[PDB]
Amino acid sequence: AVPTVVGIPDGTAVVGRSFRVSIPTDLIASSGEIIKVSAAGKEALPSWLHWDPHSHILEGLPLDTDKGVHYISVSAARLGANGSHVPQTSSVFSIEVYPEDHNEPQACAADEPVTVLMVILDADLTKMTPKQRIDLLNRMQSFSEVELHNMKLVPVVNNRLFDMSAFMAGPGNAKKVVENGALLSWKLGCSLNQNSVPDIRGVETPAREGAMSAQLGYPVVGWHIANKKPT
Ligand SMILES: [Cl-]
Repeated sequence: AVPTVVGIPDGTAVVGRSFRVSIPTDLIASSGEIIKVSAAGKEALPSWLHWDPHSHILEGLPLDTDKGVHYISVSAARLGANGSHVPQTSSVFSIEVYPEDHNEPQACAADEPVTVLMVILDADLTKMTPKQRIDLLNRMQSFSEVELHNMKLVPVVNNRLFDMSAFMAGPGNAKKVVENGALLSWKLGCSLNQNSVPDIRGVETPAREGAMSAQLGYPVVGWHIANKKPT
C-alpha cells in the first residue's frame, strides 16, 4: 500500500455569521477508520466550531474573540485489537475569521445606508455552544424569511438594549433582561424608510405575543429597524 495525501483548502469566516464546510472524510479515511477533527495540536475544536461526524460538516458561529487564523486537523486512525488509536494520516487546513460583515449578506451603493432589522434577545452567546448559536439562527428563519447564512448574531455591547436612531420598533415578551443580551439582525434593503419597508407584521406580532420567543428558545426584548452607515 502507498499512502495518499489529501489537501483541504483553507476557509474564511466572519464574526457574527454562520460558517459551514464539508470535510472529505471518504478520501481521508479508508473503510473502518476513525475520524478526528480538532484544532491542530489539540484534542478539542476551537470554541466557535462543531463537528458533525455523520453529515461530515464542520460548522460554527464566531465571536469577536475568535478573530484570526485557526488551524484544523482532520486525522484518520485505525482501532487496534487492544483498543488503541493508531494514527494513519492527517490533513491540516486553516480558517481565517474576519472581523466585519458590514451588514451585507454577500449590494448597497457605497452612498447608501443599509436598512437593518434587529431583534434583541435575552441571551449570552458566550454561554452558548456553537450548535446552540446556529440553532438560534435556524429558528429565526420563519420570521425573517432570510436564510441562516444571511443573518448576523453578535453580543450586546456596553449594555445597550435599544437604538435611538431606529425609525420603527416594538416590544418583545421579556419584562426583565437577565443576560448580557444578543443582537440578531438582517438586511431589509438600502436606505429604506417607513413607507418602503416590507411587511413586518410577521416579526412584530410574534415578538409581542411570545410566539417568537417560544420558537427561538430565548426571551425577546424588542425589535427595531434602523439605517446603518455603509462600511
Ligand atoms: Cl460586529
